[PDB]
Amino acid sequence: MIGLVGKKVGMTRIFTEDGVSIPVTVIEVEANRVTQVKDLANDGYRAIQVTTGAKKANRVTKPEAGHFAKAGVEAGRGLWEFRLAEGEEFTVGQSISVELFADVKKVDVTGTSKGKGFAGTVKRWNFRTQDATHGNSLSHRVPGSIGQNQTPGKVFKGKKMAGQMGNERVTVQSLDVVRVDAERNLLLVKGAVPGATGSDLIVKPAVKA
Amino acid sequence: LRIDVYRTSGAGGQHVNRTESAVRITHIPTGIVTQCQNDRSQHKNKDQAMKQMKAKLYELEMQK
Amino acid sequence: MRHRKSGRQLNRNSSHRQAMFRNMAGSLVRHEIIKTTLPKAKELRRVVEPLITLAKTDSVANRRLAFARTRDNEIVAKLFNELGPRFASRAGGYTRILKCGFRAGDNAPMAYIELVDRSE
Amino acid sequence: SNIIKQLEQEQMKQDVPSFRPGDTVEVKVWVVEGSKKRLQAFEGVVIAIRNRGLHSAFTVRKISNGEGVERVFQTHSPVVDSISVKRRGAVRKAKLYYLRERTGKAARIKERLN
Amino acid sequence: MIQEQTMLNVADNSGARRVMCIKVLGGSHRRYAGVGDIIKITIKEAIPRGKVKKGDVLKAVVVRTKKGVRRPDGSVIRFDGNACVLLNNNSEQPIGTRIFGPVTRELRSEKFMKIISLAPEVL
Amino acid sequence: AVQQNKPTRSKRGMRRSHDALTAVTSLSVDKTSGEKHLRHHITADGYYRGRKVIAK
RNA sequence: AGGACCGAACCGACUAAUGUUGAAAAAUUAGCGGAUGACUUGUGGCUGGGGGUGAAAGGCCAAUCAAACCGGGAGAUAGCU
RNA sequence: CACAGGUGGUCAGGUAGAGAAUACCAAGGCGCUUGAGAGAACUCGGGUGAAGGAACUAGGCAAAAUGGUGCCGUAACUUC
RNA sequence: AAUUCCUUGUCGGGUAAGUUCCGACCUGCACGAAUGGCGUAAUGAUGGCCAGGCUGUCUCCACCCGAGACUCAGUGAAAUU
RNA sequence: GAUGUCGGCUCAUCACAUCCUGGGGCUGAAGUAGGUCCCAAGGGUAUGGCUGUUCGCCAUUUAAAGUGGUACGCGAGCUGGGUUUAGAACGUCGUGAGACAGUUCGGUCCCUAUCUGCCGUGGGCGCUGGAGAACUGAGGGGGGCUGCUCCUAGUACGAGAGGACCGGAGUGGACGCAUCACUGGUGUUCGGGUUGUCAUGCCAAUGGCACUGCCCGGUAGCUAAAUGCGGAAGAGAUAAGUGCUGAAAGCAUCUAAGCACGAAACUUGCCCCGAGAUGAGUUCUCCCUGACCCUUUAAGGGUCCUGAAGGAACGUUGAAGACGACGACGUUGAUAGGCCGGGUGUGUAAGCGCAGCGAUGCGUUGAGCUAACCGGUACUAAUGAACCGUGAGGCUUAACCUU
Ligand SMILES: [Mg+2]
Ligand SMILES: [Mg+2]
Ligand SMILES: [Mg+2]
Ligand SMILES: [Mg+2]
Ligand SMILES: [Mg+2]
Ligand SMILES: [Mg+2]
Ligand SMILES: [Mg+2]
Ligand SMILES: [Mg+2]
Ligand SMILES: [Mg+2]
Ligand SMILES: [Mg+2]
Ligand SMILES: [Mg+2]
Ligand SMILES: [Mg+2]
Ligand SMILES: [Mg+2]
Ligand SMILES: [Mg+2]
Ligand SMILES: [Mg+2]
Ligand SMILES: [Mg+2]
Ligand SMILES: [Mg+2]
Ligand SMILES: [Mg+2]
Ligand SMILES: [Mg+2]
Ligand SMILES: [Mg+2]
Ligand SMILES: [Mg+2]
Ligand SMILES: [Mg+2]
Ligand SMILES: [Mg+2]
Ligand SMILES: [Mg+2]
Ligand SMILES: [Mg+2]
Ligand SMILES: [Mg+2]
Ligand SMILES: [Mg+2]
Ligand SMILES: [Mg+2]
Ligand SMILES: [Mg+2]
Ligand SMILES: [Mg+2]
Repeated sequence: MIGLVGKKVGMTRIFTEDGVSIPVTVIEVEANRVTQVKDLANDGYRAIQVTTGAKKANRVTKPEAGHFAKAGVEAGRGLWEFRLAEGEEFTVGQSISVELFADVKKVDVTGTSKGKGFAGTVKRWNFRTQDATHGNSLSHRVPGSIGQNQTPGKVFKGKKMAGQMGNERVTVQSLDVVRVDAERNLLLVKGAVPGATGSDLIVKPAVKA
Repeated sequence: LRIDVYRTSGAGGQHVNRTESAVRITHIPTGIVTQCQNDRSQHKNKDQAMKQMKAKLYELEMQK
Repeated sequence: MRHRKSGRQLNRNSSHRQAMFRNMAGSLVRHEIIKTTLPKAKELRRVVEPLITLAKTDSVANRRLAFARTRDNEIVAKLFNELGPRFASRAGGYTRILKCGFRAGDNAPMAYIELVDRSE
Repeated sequence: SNIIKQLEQEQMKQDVPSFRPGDTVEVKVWVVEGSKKRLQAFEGVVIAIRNRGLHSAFTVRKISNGEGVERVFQTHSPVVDSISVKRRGAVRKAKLYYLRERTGKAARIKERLN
Repeated sequence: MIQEQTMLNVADNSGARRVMCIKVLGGSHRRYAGVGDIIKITIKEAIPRGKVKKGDVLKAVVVRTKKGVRRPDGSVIRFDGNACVLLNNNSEQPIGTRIFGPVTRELRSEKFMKIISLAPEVL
Repeated sequence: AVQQNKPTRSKRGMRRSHDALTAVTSLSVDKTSGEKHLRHHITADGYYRGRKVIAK
């Protein structure tokens, strides 16, 4: 089933009558406007091109403006694609609300993660640090060894090294959606999603179930 | 018999550190264990610690 | 990691930095315009302008408060009695950043920090 | 953030008494017992006040049977039924974590009657 | 949050005073134990006349934690130190009868029902 | 932490391809007088946006 | 009274950590030992290499010591490289 | 080497303090001849860390803690 | 035992568990009486072991402040090849 | 004209001759529990005590505590306990210097990475008029573990003691991803306390230094011990194995003919990177629609003219960031700093009057102050502008507007 794109308002908790705190994520799931419906006949496969937010009429670039004009709707802050299930038909000049996500009980949220910068071997890959004391000479937070010796000769591809962590679109999956708000364009889901306040989020339904 | 080899405890540079010369023999149903790390060769020790193992087995059988 | 960690450190230790700010602000108050490094100038904005705002409110407690960050007995007076009527009908915006060039000895981006009401 | 604030405001408790730190307060808590919900009284000293809007919390300190009990209650929860203050505390302090080691006569603080 | 080598005060009247945890029981590589969890302990301080003797190994259940135990509503219940009740190795039930101090809502199940009945205060 | 062979002049040249500076695209012009200056930095005289602000 | 004690100057040098194309051909930093004595230090003086001196480590004898440095034998010799 | 080292003697200002310790200051000198940024890992010198409390490790190495003056008090052993 | 190879000797204490330690046994490979034997208060930057305390040593690392490392301008190495 | 040795650490990785998980055969497999044998390497595979040890032994665990390879991996990654120097001592042997796979105490571990590799990350250029986008997915990687308890049932067995099945639920532990709402941690740009001190003419009130002077707190943010999630559910072709029907060989046969199942292996399904996948894919959208010459008449050289899309570069910046890069704004603007209204932390600021000898307290007053919070508001600056970028797009065939 098709997803819907939102934006992080932040975190909050639901106090229930029974007495269970539910750490709900508040996502500004706005009027997701259709720009293009991809198909099998000419394009190749089934997908939907969606847009969310608002961009200035003066700031928006000419080809992008043209594209928007062709579609027949106002410009947002980016474009996102969602793979269609066999049995869903949508128009070009259309806007999708949070009404579609009223039926589902679980969702899978993709988001641009908090950019950890140049993470060290310990912070990136959850390494044990070497001894802080006990003779250790300038090695406390370092990888230690990387390879073996003369036999492998090289160091293996995809090895756990210090480098860029975060700043990457990643999914947290099977998250329990608690409340659906169509009046003020909100989505309320149990748990925590990637990104900061104002991070443009990608909310897919339960592909796991 | 259960025959197991390991490193000799102590001094000898690169040589003793890199030998499995020391041997321990354990009798499986009994639980009596005889070790030796005397001679340089594994093979002398194996037969000396077996000779010792045999001796100890006799004692066990003599004592029972 | 400096996620939303505002306040440019400017190499110096914290107390030293504070002292510099105190001095810098005083200088600004005195001379109406001071030639300085751009980041330094920027940093100065978020201590001197607040002090100016404080001065705008004329009272003994305010004066006492000023006698800390700004420190000087004459500078404070200038802020209160002369710079008070200077800025009366303007919310914030007491400072003006105008870049000039580079500090030739080390090639440092130089900017003139000044009080907005400079001309008169 | 504004939307979040709005959400909080209607969910927040409208019947919270203005309670000081150091106060001798009795907290009626809705404890579960088998299936039926039961009220339990926990009378102690206010040693911390956290104020976050909806996520506001308060720490209660009393010594039970010998061992001291620190219990943080979420202020905007339906579980906490009654905030019943008896006698106020006369301190010039908010978060009184020195009571964690203070026992006996040293545990008793001056009474605020202002 | 009890672990290995951790000293604890005795909650019951079995005949012990200070008890040191030697194993966090119930799973591989297990390190942290909250309330209502079984940990293998040794007795290091004993009351002269008691059922349990110094240097005895036995399993025991966690009753109070200084770290603090959580409710579903997010409320935490801290305690002044860390305390435990001493259990039998085979039957998996308490040795002592008189228990001093408060217990927890997380403690109460089939095995520790008796313990909760015994205890004067439950939190 | 030392070279094992001598690297070429070629290699060095290749390395230096990025190390070469970026030239300033164009000068900025004062509208009133016609003074050529750096971008967002003031003129030699003290003019800025067709207005003299600094005497020095 | 103290080859007393704690402890600065002073004298050392136990431990770490740094530094190891060093700030430095042995140092810094934090600690550590002695600190009225078999103390420590300045100024001058003597002892000379199979010799000196040595609370003795073959230690020290000008960043060199199981026999200093320099010049000479001397282009030693080198079945070795 | 304009080298964090090595070099003997004379002078001893204020308050605190047993003190030439240490602490701010007076006299008097200096800011240590590259800076300017930014604010990754990592290294260095540190600060603080929930719960534990040596489980670390070869070894409590390091670190932490202890620490002052008066008063009370003080064991085995002892060459008293 | 600073000596015991066999040996982590055997027994006891200490520990949940102790090749270390302390006590003892004695079968001293190969102690031993001024190349002293055996005791011994005090002393030790002495060796080993244990207990309390104390703690980021560690579980398990987290953050923060500084000097670098990173960018710019300035000057400008080296080992090595 | 140098191959650092054991061990520990930190990272591992491959190998199956699999320790467990998992599938299966046999059993002297009633059942649990097993034993063994065949498959099978996706993942997991202990903390301590003693010892320098690996080993081992023990304590406890655990679903299990695999055996190995990898210079018995890994010292230009750490340690240096063992060992392999120089001191010393013991036993011992030696007349002696000294020596011992005898013991014992003490004893410098250097290297700023050129290339390959790797981790990330850019720039140039390419993909053929030029852009701005949206994406497929060639491929690659990550992740792939499980226990315990309850329900079915004290029932399928079983003299009995006892206690058995597939399947589902709960629910943990270790690991990974995400995050801050909670609990905290931190917080030297916030408040308050206090010791010493010096300075502000002096009282007050402040400030400076003292590791932030030492503390008690604590905002944003990062962050775990926190709390959400995740191991997928499953789905294909399978391994040993299990078969089905069925010949050579009138029996008979998992097979030569067809057809089913069978693990965590493998192809997909989940997440991510990813058309430099040069085989460079597709789709949407925009933009530039000019005249003349020259020698060799041509993918030739140009000349003027034009500058579009767009881009930088700058400036402001960002929960992006080592540096590019990436993302948001450039007056139509909340882009940044400060401001105004609100919110958080701290605990009645100072002045004033009162009481007390005075310290001090009282009232004044939950009082003033408050980073990075939130919302508003152009107060200042980010202005006019220029620069690169260009000019309706090549050759050969063919399906058609007009077959
Ligand atoms: Mg470790
Ligand atoms: Mg070292
Ligand atoms: Mg070193
Ligand atoms: Mg270090
Ligand atoms: Mg190596
Ligand atoms: Mg090779
Ligand atoms: Mg600097
Ligand atoms: Mg003396
Ligand atoms: Mg020193
Ligand atoms: Mg002494
Ligand atoms: Mg000679
Ligand atoms: Mg010659
Ligand atoms: Mg100099
Ligand atoms: Mg001094
Ligand atoms: Mg603590
Ligand atoms: Mg260990
Ligand atoms: Mg240990
Ligand atoms: Mg120490
Ligand atoms: Mg024993
Ligand atoms: Mg003995
Ligand atoms: Mg002798
Ligand atoms: Mg004699
Ligand atoms: Mg004799
Ligand atoms: Mg021990
Ligand atoms: Mg701690
Ligand atoms: Mg196989
Ligand atoms: Mg090796
Ligand atoms: Mg090694
Ligand atoms: Mg050694
Ligand atoms: Mg090294």
